[PDB]
Amino acid sequence: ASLAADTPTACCFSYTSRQIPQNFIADYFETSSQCSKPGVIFLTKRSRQVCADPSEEWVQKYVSDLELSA
Amino acid sequence: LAADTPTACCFSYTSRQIPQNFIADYFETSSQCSKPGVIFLTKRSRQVCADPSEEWVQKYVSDLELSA
Amino acid sequence: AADTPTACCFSYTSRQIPQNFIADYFETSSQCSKPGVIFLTKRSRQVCADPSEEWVQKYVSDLELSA
Amino acid sequence: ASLAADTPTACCFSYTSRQIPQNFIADYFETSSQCSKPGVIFLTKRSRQVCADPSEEWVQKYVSDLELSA
Amino acid sequence: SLAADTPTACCFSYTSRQIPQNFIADYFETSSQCSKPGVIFLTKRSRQVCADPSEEWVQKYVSDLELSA
Repeated sequence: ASLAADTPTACCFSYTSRQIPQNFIADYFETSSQCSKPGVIFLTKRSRQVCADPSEEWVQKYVSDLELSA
Repeated sequence: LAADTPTACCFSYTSRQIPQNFIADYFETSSQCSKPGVIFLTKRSRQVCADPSEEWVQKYVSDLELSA
Repeated sequence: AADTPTACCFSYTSRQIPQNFIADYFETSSQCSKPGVIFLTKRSRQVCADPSEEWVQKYVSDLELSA
Repeated sequence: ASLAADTPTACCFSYTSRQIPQNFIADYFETSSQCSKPGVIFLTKRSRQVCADPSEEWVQKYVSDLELSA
Repeated sequence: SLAADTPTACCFSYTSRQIPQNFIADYFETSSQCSKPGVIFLTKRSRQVCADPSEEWVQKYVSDLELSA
């Protein structure tokens, strides 16, 4: 019936300023296209969720590395 | 052998072309769905809905099928 | 295959499969409530298709006459 | 000595509901008299086996056409 | 999920002395919206201390917490 679902969605409004040490990263998630701003959510090994700017190269590198090492 | 099982449906497509080297597999969505759809499965097991009428989508599906 | 379950189709694909994806075909049992042809893709997908459609009949013929 | 052999025999319990395209047929076989139902097994060019009812007209014709074209 | 439009912890000065590592229970990176960068260390008695992210012992502590989780 409706166009969108009634479950809350994770969106990024502010990103981390500095590059996270890559050996801390456990996984990644892409934020919904519904969000006003584009965003990658990094999941650390200590299970923290950190918002990252997908326009930054280290963010793109990390995502690529996670995909190509799965 | 699953039965009375939920069906994957796409209600929106990605507007961006996914990096092809991320793709691990693909699935056509059921004709019972309102919209046509191809679900790409990344190697990190992410799932992205894509428009089957798009050329790059058709190309990715072709490459996956013909390289099996 | 003694008392094994039989594959039946309850919904067909709405889009014609590109023929160069087709690896094999399988007819469904006449015991099924609906007619059906199961196409096997080269990536080993099993897809239900409507036997009343010409392209389905054509694909099966081509698989047959090339065997 | 036994009355029957201890090798399994092909029996038709359910037939096909629709007539096979004749140009798919490669061969035919009559099912054993030991079977509960009479049956003709059509060997398809892609090595498929299809149970057909020998009472139906198209089945009888196919068999005849096969034998008379050998 | 969790509450929103909530205040954010920010550091405006760092501890001049290294914290004994066996006191450390957890660490927290301060928001990029804060005027200064910072790592908040949480002791086992829930004391909160701001530390300079550029200092070596701070980075070691953060690493040991992440890599052992």
